[PDB]
Amino acid sequence: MWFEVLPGIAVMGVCLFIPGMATARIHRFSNGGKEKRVAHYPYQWYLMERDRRVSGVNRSYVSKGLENID
Amino acid sequence: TYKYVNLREPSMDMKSVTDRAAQTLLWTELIRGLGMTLSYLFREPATINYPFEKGPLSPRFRGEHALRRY
Amino acid sequence: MNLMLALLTNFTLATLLVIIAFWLPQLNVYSEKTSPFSMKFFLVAITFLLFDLEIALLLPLPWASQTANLNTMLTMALFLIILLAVSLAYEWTQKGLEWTE
Amino acid sequence: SRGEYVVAKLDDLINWARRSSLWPMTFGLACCAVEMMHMAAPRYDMDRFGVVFRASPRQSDVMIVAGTLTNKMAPALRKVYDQMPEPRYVVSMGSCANGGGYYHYSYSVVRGCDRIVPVDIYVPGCPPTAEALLYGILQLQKKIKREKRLRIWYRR
Amino acid sequence: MFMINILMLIIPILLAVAFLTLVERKVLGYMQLRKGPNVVGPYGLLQPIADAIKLFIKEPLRPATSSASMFILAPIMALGLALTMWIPLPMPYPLINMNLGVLFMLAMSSLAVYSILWSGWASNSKYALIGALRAVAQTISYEVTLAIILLSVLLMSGSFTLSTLITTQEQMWLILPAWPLAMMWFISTLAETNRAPFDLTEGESELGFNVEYAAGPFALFFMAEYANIIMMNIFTAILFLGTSHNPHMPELYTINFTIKSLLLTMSFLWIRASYPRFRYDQLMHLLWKNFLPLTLALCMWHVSLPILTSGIPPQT
Amino acid sequence: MMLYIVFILSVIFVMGFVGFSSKPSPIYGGLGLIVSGGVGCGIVLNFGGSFLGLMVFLIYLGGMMVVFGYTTAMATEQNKAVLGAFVTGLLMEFFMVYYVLKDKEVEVVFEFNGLGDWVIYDTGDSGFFSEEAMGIAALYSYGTWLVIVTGWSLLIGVVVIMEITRGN
Amino acid sequence: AERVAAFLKNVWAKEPVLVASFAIAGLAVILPTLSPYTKYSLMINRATPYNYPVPLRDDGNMPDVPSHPQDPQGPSLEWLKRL
Ligand SMILES: CCCCCCCCCCCCCCCCCC(=O)OC[C@H](COP(=O)([O-])OCC[N+](C)(C)C)OC(=O)CCCCCCCCCCCCCCCCC
Ligand SMILES: CCCCCCCCCCCCCCCCCC(=O)OC[C@H](COP(=O)(O)OCCN)OC(=O)CCCCCCCCCCCCCCCCC
Ligand code: SF4
Repeated sequence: MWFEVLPGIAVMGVCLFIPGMATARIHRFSNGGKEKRVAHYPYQWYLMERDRRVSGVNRSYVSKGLENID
Repeated sequence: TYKYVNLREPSMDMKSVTDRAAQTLLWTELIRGLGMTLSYLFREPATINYPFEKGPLSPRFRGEHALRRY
Repeated sequence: MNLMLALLTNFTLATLLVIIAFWLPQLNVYSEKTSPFSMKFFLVAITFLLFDLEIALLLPLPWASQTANLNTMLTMALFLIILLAVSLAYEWTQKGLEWTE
Repeated sequence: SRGEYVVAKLDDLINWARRSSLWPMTFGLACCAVEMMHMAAPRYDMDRFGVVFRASPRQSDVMIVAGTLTNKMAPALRKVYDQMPEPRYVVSMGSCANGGGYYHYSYSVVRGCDRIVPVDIYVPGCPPTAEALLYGILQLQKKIKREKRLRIWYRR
Repeated sequence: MFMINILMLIIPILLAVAFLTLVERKVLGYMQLRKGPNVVGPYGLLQPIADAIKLFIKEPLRPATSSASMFILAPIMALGLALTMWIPLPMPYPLINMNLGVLFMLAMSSLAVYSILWSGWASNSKYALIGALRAVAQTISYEVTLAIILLSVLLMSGSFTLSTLITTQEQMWLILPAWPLAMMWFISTLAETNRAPFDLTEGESELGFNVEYAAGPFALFFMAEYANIIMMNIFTAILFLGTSHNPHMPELYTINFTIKSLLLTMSFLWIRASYPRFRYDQLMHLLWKNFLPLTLALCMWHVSLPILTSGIPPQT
Repeated sequence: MMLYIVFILSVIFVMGFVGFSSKPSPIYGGLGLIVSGGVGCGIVLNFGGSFLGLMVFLIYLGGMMVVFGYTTAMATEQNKAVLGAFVTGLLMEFFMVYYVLKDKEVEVVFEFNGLGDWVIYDTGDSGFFSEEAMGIAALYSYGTWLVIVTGWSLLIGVVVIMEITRGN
Repeated sequence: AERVAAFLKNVWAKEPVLVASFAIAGLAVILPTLSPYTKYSLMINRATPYNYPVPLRDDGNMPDVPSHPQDPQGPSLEWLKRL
């Protein structure tokens, strides 16, 4: 019957879900649980590099809050 | 007796002419053809499960010659 | 560096499949087998090129709509597209878009 | 593990792939081509076995000769056979192709396609039923399943 | 971790292409009142694997090509570019977050014509060359409408960034304001990928260019061709059927976005089963006399419509 | 060795030019010009020009060069001089590369330097836009005269080519 | 009055695609002139602050230039919040 066509669709459907699911998880793993920063324009890049210097550890995604201010 | 297959005169009133403009621009009769193939997608296929099922035959079938005994 | 790795991986992968495709069956040993210019086609390519170039002048339109001279910008944007349509009309009427000899 | 065990299982993997994806090139010459179309029709649906309906000569694994092979046609048949990439099998369908059939004693008919190309399976009938050609195709699958190319190379 | 990311994109693409062959054979079967592969594995789930092994252990031809170096360059270029067109796709986060991603996909897509042209030369056959010339003229003709239609849509979006199309459709699909463009974009994607009713190459009784290829090299052209069918339908869904993105539950986006991308890929198989084939002179007239006049007119309309409603999108 | 990416690309740029400048068969000559075009875009991208670099792929490689190859396959009927020229070209490239990498200063018509292209890049930018994109978008606000003459020339190109190719 | 109707009703029957193309292109050239919202497009484009608003040295006679951003003097985007 027609529903015997679905199992092929499920495999094809799952294979198109892995690339999207993998990229989202790998970014969070590599960016300390946050989305990967988006820097399309020079101003955004300048802030990101500044965050690298302010973190102490040379990482753009380690955010320092008020507790870092005297 | 005989009949004509393709001897129609299409009307030239505005409503009829607009009907064929919608058909030309909005692809009405092409989508009418997609629906027919959609119906067959939900019909039970006519395939039999050979070699576990066999095609019907009749007592008059002519196959392998053979020699009989009394 | 990321975009460089992505291109390297895709084409490196394609090369591997190609060479192992021409050799894997050659690990097998099968017995050796032994033993007009068309003008209309050229005009399609040239018509595409001149149309393709005019598209190059239209790609920056989305950024061009951010200006403070919209009256001037909208006048030239419709001029380029109108001129592109004039070229199509000229070929159409001069039998350029035909495939019959 | 033994070498004779790995080769036995590798032979089963290549045989399984080859007999499960037979792509035929059909030489429809005469009435026997009609019965071959009924094997592709919904009743029997050769495609559900992996046997595609139509394949080009260079993408094909089996040649089905369905109809009468004439003397004016024989050179074309041999040329198509020589250009088939290997492995390649030939199925002879119908009395005309098997031995000439009703036109055996004609001046313009090759008496059997097996004197022009090698033949693996003969399907009798005039024409064979679409369920008789299908039985022949499944008999070619089992023949490919018995191949032992790797088990004979390992003993050379 | 980026290298792991690339492999998490490439392998699933090839697996999806492998099982698209099965799904195509079964959807076509049921629309024809039959079944399709259901013997090689349960419901034909092992049919793709059998076909792959068979092709890669079959002897290749490699005729007396005039070059023998274009014969090997053509499938590398086709498959290499086909995988490259996936790297900027937001699903919902791109592998490579390009600022001009929409323009990157046009650029890489216009290079796929060389593999069609080079394989024509390598075959060394005069007739095979004619088939390559007709295919090339088809591809370049229909990417004129891909470029202009895309420009018209981006005038309602404001950038060439692919992830900005997600923001643009945060209140409503672009299919609603731009359905006439969607129609001519959908048909233009069939012609680009040599799909029925535009498959003159595979349309025997008139010609294909990849006729001298067998075994593995043939499968490489096949894999690239089908990966482009999935990619173009993923592009269409992003462009005209935007899926809402929730930053806390990105998997929700991927499931909805995949379902749309599958439904549009099955529509390609649906259209193949329903219509006869265009003549070569007739698909050219469908572009130079019907689509192009409308595409140019709609481009004028979409340059002016945002201005006269005060609806110009932000640059950033 | 990643800091000298621009110079490495330029070296590949020249080698491609020596490829089709030696004039092998047109099929291979066009192949070498596609490689140089791709490398040429790579250089432009690393200087901050993204729209210009991509315009090379879409219009030059995917446009003109496709018409060149398309016309070659249909009107071209598919030696020591070629090899002699090709070997001569590479040697001059090697010596120019060798000297600019030894003393980092070469004088051939102009005074060239060998420190590295990175030393002349601007050190300050905090804009919320792409300076290259803003300039190209100015074609419609500032370049009114440019648009008219360019469009008219393209229109005349259509008229002229049909006149030339009619043959009667 | 009857000549135009006969002409229009014939292209609409034989060339519906071209009839649609010219109607759409014709609206792209006319409506912006008659549209009352075209003036708001320019104001929105002029209001977008890409650059820094460099301050002006105070001389004493500048009552129209605010001393602080939150003073009531200067251009106002109230019209934009309601558009
Ligand atoms: C207020 C301002 C409003 C401005 C905008 C107003 C717009 C008004 C409407 C304009 C018309 C709409 C354009 C429709 C496109 C017309 C293109 C055309 O050329 O038509 C004639 C063309 C050909 O017309 P023809 O062949 O009959 O004849 C042309 C004219 N003569 C007779 C002189 C030759 O039709 C086709 O395109 C053929 C279709 C090929 C087969 C396609 C299969 C269709 C499968 C269904 C797909 C459904 C779409 C899926 C979309 C999914 C998207 C996610
Ligand atoms: C101010 C800024 C804008 C300025 C724009 C000026 C440039 C316009 C560029 C347009 C693009 C070029 C197209 C020009 C070719 C026109 C078509 C043509 O070549 O004529 C061929 C046609 C052949 O005639 P035949 O086939 O024998 O018989 C049936 C004909 N209907 O002969 C014909 O009978 C065709 C009749 C002439 C076509 C007239 C087209 C007028 C289009 C304007 C419509 C605007 C309406 C907008 C309002 C819509 C409101 C809903
Ligand atoms: S064997 Fe019988 S059915 Fe087949 S071609 Fe001959 S006569 Fe016709």
